[PDB]
Amino acid sequence: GIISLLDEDEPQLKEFALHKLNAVVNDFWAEISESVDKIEVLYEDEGFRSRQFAALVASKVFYHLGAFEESLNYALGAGDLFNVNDNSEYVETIIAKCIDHYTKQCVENADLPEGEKKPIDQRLEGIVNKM
Amino acid sequence: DLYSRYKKLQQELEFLEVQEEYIKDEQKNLKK
Amino acid sequence: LEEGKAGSGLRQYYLSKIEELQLIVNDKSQNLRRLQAQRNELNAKVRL
Amino acid sequence: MSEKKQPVDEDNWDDDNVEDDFSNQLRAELEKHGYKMETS
Amino acid sequence: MYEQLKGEWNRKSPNLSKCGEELGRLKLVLLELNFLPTTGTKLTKQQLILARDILEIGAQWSILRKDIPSFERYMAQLKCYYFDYKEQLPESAYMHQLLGLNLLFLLSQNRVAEFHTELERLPAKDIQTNVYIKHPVSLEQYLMEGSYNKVFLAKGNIPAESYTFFIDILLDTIRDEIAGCIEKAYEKILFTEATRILFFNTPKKMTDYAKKRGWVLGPNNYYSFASQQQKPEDTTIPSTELAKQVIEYARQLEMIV
Amino acid sequence: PPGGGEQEPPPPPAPQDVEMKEEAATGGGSTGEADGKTAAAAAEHSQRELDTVTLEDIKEHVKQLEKAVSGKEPRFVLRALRMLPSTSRRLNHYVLYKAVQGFFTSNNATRDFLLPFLEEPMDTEADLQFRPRTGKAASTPLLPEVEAYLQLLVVIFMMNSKRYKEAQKISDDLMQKISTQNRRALDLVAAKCYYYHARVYEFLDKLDVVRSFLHARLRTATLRHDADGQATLLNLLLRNYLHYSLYDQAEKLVSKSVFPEQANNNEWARYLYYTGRIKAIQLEYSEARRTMTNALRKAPQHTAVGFKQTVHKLLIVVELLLGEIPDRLQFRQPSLKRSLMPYFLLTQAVRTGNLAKFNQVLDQFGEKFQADGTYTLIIRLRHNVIKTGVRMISLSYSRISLADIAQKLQLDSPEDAEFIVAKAIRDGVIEASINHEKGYVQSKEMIDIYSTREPQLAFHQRISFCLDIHNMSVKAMRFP
Repeated sequence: GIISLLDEDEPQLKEFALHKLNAVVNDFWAEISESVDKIEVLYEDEGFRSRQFAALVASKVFYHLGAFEESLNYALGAGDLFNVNDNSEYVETIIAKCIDHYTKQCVENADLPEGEKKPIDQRLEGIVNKM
Repeated sequence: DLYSRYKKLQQELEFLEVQEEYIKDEQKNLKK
Repeated sequence: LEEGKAGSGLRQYYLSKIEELQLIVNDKSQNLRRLQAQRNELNAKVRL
Repeated sequence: MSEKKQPVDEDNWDDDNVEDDFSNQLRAELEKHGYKMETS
Repeated sequence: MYEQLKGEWNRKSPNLSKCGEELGRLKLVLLELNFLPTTGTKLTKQQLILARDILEIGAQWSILRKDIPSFERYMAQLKCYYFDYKEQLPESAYMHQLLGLNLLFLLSQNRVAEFHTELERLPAKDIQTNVYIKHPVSLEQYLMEGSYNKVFLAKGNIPAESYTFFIDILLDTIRDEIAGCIEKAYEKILFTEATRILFFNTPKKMTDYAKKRGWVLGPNNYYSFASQQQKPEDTTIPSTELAKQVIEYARQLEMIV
Repeated sequence: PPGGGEQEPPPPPAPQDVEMKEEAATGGGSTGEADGKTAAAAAEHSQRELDTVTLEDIKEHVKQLEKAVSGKEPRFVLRALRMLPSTSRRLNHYVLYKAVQGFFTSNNATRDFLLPFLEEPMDTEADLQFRPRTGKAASTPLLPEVEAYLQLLVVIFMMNSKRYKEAQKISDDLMQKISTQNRRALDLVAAKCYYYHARVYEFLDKLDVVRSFLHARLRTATLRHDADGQATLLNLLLRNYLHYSLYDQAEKLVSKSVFPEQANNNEWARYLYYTGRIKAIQLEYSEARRTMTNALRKAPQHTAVGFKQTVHKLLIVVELLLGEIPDRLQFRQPSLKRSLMPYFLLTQAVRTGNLAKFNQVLDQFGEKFQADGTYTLIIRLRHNVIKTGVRMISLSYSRISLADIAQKLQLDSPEDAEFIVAKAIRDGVIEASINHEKGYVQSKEMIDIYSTREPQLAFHQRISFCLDIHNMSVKAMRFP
């Protein structure tokens, strides 16, 4: 019910409510599925300090809904608040798919030596060598 | 061992996909 | 945890990976021997 | 095979279809049902 | 801190400035600590008395100012504060009519499935007492069987404030159902059927439906056009999908060899 | 001692002998079938688990003095079982200690040594290789330990035993479930520990503490793959949120985890009960009663079981929310006598047009209606008091005058008879129609339900299910 707090248009009310999101996102799984439209926005809303810490709670709800590439791109957009983490059942699965996405990318890039390679994000290879 | 087990599962998996293929093919061609 | 951090990070990646790769090979050998005997019946027809 | 969903738990021998149809419609069925004719 | 408890509410509230100060009061309370764990600590239940009271007065201000999205916004957080896990919480006496505001509002926007699933939380206040909750459930009972007119007659009896922003939308979403019953292809009726079915001997409402819809009073006659469909049917035109439907029969018989 | 004490020597030893060889051959058989031919769904796993629901609860209730279940803890205090000699050493000890407990007195469990019967049996080199052995022989000593019901420093004996057993389950869940998949065993183990930990939180405060952990077990479920793990935990997670009489049901409407997709005829049966409870309260009546009907006819293979008394109790209400009513009490039970008398006398008044009798039923039997979790009937069944007869008339007659239907429905006014019939057709009670000119309520068209493509629709349903049995049978039949 704190999604109603996320409607209200001041900044310091937002992050306190979405500090409360990843506190109980493991207990209120599917209610946040309707708040997807609010977050996928707030992430596009650039001038606020509520975009990477919103990309955390975005990555949690697509993880429950099975949207795994959605959790993959948004844990990239979660920035350093995701990359600092090392121990959960959550984080080790989406970085395992990140290795899966990376090794199917690199073999695909090995198929075409004549330039034409893919633009590769650097946070995903930044956690490859971190691993 | 943890890498060598992983490739040996792949090689067998590639193999017994081929053997289920032609037996399903042979049983079709054997009915004629 | 010298190995306890290594068991859940870089071995649990492998242990979760080889699990279902065992389950499919456990599945296909059941499916293969079904296809074997079904070919064994029809070939026993035709040779007779 | 419990489900742990237990915790609480011709007279009328074959009558309940006929009983759900009619129950108390002056069951003697004569003093009005046969005695229309003095009203007509 | 301790900011404007009953400044412009108990006498009169035409102001929007204290609404911006209640916004500042929302900034003070939700920067005190939190409301999420609520482990023990009656001392941190002290501002929980305050935080619920200032959202009661925000709810009273929300319905007074004729605001639809914000009224359900504060009411949800009020309901979140009666969603307290560790609820010692001596009874704030505004709760039952506060629910009756929401219970009547959520009847009004035709959330009838949400209407009855909200009613679970009250053990005996529905029947024994509490006319504030007894009024919408007796109202919803009147919508059930055939009883349109008792709704429109028992409008003029409210224990609380007049519930005016709820009931006018509530009756308007009854009028279109009577309209949607009478907007059929049944062609013509007269003004006395407007009084019986629609309502109101000679109103401004007959001018309302004259300008919104048709239903124009001609020679003492309303003309409602035919809302009848055309039904272009061949129904052998499921010939491709029927020929398709046969194919996966023989496919699923074969192909596993 | 001369009356019952001479018949005290016969009850230990034969349950000490042949009931012991049950799980000795099964736990030996389940282990070797976990080693080779690991897909053992068609094995003794199921019926032994059908036994542990049924047999061992009624085989033993107390911890069985003279060393049948009180002897299990000095029996399995010393189990190394680690290497092939360490097994064959303990296979000699399976001969020795069972003979000593069959002859003489070992450590007698006088209902108090349960935590040193959880450390030292788990100690003395007890394996996680035999994690089905530790899983079964920790979940099975819950049952002498709960069903004593003395509850004096035993709630923590429950609490420690579950957290020991589930940390063993967690140690399986992270470390090397190599071709084993103990979830088949540990689903009902997670259930049976938390049927009574729910009962613990019935004697004391609320059980949302269970639900936060139960989300976490369902969070680690559904990610690996679903093999009954998501199925068993979903009915558990739904039950308290339905048991609480707060708002509580829009959480389940958004619960999009609707698929176990196969549930061995028993999870799926009561899963359809709980979701039928949900769709009935949010007014989706017609879909609710048909899945309540599906739930009723799915597990009747019981003996006066009581939840069959519950699903039969709700289904007659929701059809009284649709007008029709069948025969109900024709299968009277030793317990149905209490539950037939309200509801049969209820629908007795529903079929009639009487209301002062109907309110007399409410004052007579309101306490049972409040006990059954069906407060809500009085606000929703008074709707169908008028909707029963108007469906009955529109089924009987063909072209009725609305002036005549007012006296026949005792409506006491001919003018609102338009409105009820308008409510019937707009909500779709009858497919009839009103002529608003001279009182006609005329019925449908002529019956044309053979030459209008409708027999093909039902015939396609029966194709798509029957040959689907055929393909599922051929794959399931040939394992070797």
